[PDB]
Amino acid sequence: RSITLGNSTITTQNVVVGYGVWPEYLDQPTQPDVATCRFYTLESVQWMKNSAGWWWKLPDALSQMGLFGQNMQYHYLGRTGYTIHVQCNASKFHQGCLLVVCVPEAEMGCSNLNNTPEFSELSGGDSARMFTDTQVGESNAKKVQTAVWNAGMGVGVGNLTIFPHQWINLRTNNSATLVMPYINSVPMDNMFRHNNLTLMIIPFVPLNYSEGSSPYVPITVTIAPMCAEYNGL
Amino acid sequence: RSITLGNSTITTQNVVVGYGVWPEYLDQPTQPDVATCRFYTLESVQWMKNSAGWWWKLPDALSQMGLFGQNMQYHYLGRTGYTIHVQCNASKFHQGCLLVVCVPEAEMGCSNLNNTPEFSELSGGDSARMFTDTQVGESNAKKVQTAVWNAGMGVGVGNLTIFPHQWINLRTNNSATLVMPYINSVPMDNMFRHNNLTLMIIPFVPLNYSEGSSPYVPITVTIAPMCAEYNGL
Amino acid sequence: QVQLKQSGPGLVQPSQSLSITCTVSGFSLTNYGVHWVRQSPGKGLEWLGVIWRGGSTDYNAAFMSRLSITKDNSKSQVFFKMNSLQADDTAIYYCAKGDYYGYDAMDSWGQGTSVTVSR
Amino acid sequence: FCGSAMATGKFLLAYSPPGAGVPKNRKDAMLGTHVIWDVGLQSSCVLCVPWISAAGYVTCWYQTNIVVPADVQSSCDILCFVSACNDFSVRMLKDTPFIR
Amino acid sequence: SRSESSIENFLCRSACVYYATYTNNSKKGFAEWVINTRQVAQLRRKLELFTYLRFDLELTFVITSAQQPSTASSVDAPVQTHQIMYVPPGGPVPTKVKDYAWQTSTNPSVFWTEGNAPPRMSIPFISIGNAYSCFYDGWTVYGINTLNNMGTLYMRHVNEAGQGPIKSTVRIYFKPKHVKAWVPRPPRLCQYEKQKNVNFSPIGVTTSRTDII
Amino acid sequence: DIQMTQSPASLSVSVGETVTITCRASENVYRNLAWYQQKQGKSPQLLVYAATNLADGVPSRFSGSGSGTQYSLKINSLQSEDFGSYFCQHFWSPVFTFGAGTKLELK
Repeated sequence: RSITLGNSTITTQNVVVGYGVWPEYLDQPTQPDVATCRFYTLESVQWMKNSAGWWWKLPDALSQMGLFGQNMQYHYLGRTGYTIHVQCNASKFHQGCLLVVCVPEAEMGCSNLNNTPEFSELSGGDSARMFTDTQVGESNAKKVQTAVWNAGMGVGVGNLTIFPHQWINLRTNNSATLVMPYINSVPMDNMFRHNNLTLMIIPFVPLNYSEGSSPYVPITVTIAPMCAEYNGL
Repeated sequence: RSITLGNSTITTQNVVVGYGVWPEYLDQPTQPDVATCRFYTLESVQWMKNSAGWWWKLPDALSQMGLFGQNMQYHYLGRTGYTIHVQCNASKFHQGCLLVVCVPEAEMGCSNLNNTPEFSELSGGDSARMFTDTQVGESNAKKVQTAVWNAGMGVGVGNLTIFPHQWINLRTNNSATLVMPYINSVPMDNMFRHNNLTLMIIPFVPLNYSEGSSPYVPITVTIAPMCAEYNGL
Repeated sequence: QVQLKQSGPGLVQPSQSLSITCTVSGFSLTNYGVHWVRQSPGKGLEWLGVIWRGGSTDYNAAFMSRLSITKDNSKSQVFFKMNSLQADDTAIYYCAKGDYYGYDAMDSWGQGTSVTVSR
Repeated sequence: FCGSAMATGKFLLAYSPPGAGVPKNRKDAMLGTHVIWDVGLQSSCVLCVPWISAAGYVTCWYQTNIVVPADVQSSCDILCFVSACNDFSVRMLKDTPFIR
Repeated sequence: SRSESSIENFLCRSACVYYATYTNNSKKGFAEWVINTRQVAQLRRKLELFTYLRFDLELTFVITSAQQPSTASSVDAPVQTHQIMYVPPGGPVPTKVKDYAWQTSTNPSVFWTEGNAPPRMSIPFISIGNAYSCFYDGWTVYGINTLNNMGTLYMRHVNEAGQGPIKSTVRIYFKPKHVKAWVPRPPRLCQYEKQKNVNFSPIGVTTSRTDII
Repeated sequence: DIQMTQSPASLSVSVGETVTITCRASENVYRNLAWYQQKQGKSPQLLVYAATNLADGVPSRFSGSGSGTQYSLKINSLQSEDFGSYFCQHFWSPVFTFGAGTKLELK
């Protein structure tokens, strides 16, 4: 309860950790820890009745986040872990269910069959992109096929529980915390041309309420990099 | 020889230290040492035949010097020591003599008898202000009385050797190094409204050469803050 | 929250060019695309063109050589140009943002600038 | 938080240090020193700042809306106290200006 | 039985991945195949259950020939011989039949005459990174990842034709060895549209029934 | 391209009935249809997007349904502000085409 890091403080009360490993450390690299280990809280999204989903590409969502966005634009490469806290607060009179996964290497498929999706339609820096529940038309400029029942990656959406995940069921549970280590082939990769994680939130059982309750439930995502280092002089 | 600090390197071959003390350390203060202990080399001035002098106000000359100019504009107070290296390089065919002092609390006198000198005419940030050898007129806007035989402070210029000083005689000597501790009344003072040191260079015996030598001798000043700290969170 | 608005000429001589500029507030141009819809009482609503959030644009087929839409991300402005302006363009002109929850529908519309092409 | 027992939400509590400006946006108010205050978990948050004789701001921001069930009022109120954490250090007594 | 469901008993099989034809006289007959895993749709669905693989490779070519219709006058031929050149990633590439790039030194190639066992050769794990990657969310053009480039193969006859045109086929067989796999993935639902990328058209989840009960 | 045929051209109903407006497409659009309501002399307001979802400030009187090439919009109980112009518009592929339009007199 009320854990702090740097000059920030959030509070909790169950933690699911990665693929069984805690994130640890390894020219010679430099290891910054004093000014970056803090909880970057993204601005909250609203879960309405007919909502469909959200995704954030993870080492891109902190690209305009102040000092961490100055370590990225000064340094070519880098390897980080992550620690995500998702918590939505509804009353005892709301009902629904979320699925909070964290997909490594989530290559997405374009709407047009011949091209590839462009940069702005894949990754919104510190802003959520949204799934839909219809098909997206093909003769446009360039967009992502965001039908939610194929999860944007051509795979069945029920099978997404093989990735490290957590359910948020508003009847019993309230929050979900994940810890994700460094999952990559090369030991240090470029952070401007590679989004090595993707946090998805998919509401399976949609929201419902009676007339009079608040017609929206907000969702707060809080990311905090742990065990980060760069290669530079 | 070839001493380094941070990511900079200058080279030497006699050191005069302050008032007998080496500069040491003492809400709770924070102590930065990794990114600031480096040799800020000011851009060189030229010692001509009929030259008169130069002065730099010391915790003002590093105000636009990059990262140290970002620690000053983020932090109200601060206490530093200093380490100055002055070295001019002439041949064996030049002749002259400099006096390199470091005056604490050098309050200067205006040309007009009723007013006080304004901010730009006292302290040029990372640029030398110059003495003259004539009197300055009185009915102008605002200026400093910079007659060199009164040193700008109303005192006889020969008596300036009571401050920690060093002679640069081009016959034998070549360079001068000073080390100056923190000389102030309050233990931590504001650095935007107080210039607690002033480095002066006054040529007593002026330069001379025969026809054919280089008609200017350059002077390089190199400042490096040691034992600096701030008060902040 | 305050939203987009526009400003144009109002009247133009025939066989000239047309220039309206729509300026937004409350959101950035790097997340939503802006459309152009022409309300004419003789032909109903018609869709002219759009510039997506990536920067690449897409116009109608019947107005390909006449339209040129552009935007600039820093100034929060768009610029669209129409030329050769025949007498069937006596209508009112709207700019409206798209991508209402990622669904490519017009969220909120401008106040509209009515144009008339006659002398 | 002197509101209901069924209403939740979140609040930022940003303290701008002396020298920086007031934040004109939630996003750069997050990047300062701050405490994200959940309402539904605990009902009182404590923020400790230094006070000396710009000079600082203790501004507070909406993070989410106030989520409320049916037949509960949504307009809640908030009280704020003040104390002295460590020992103060005073000197040179004078007379107060709150007099005729 | 738990030994059959292992990784080694799941992927150490053979598969005809390419089938090419080339004559000798027609001055634009020589084979070419860029080594990749996304060629045949049945092996691709097995290698896409995992994200990072690391395997050796063992190739075997079944080369046969057949006599094209010639003109006349009693064509009698000696035994043919084929050359199978392997260009490592970052090498020179032939563009014609008679070029310098065949005669080079650092491109290993096998020479094989007809009537013997087929010419096996084996490639070790050749890459700069520590593992291959079946999926790559990023740029190098989106989702290419030039780091898992395994090379190219080229084939040609090395006998000049005297009185008979001869065309030949070649079937490359493909077999991973000592496979390691990391971070598993859910199996692909939709069809495969294009060879390069992961594009698709959405289909439904499961075949439907008439009622829930 | 794809043409939208909206019917009827106008209506004359009163306050407190049900009303159904359908518009048919040329081919399949996969539920990518938006409905707008316009009053007199103003910019249109979005009513229903993607053929089922209601907008933000729109009350629950409106209801849209359909799939394939036939869609429909239903208002269960009229009020004193639901008269004006109504359009349906698809966002499947450029060129996006709007409907013909309908009117409510509220006699």
